[PDB]
Amino acid sequence: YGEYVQQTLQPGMRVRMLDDYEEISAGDEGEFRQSNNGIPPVQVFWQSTGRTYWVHWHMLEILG
Repeated sequence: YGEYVQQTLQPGMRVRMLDDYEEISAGDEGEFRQSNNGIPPVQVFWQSTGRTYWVHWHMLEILG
């Protein structure tokens, strides 16, 4: 699933957290700010923590 999102994640679209993260909730949402091609943690601005954090593609979902 991480492959699928890595391909279709547009610079400025709406993302979703499908698993509980270090400062982010499962069910929390964000925006794609920028990613790394070879490095899987994409930085996305999460509304619950109010900041851009490192999350993995397989736990990154899009419902936007």
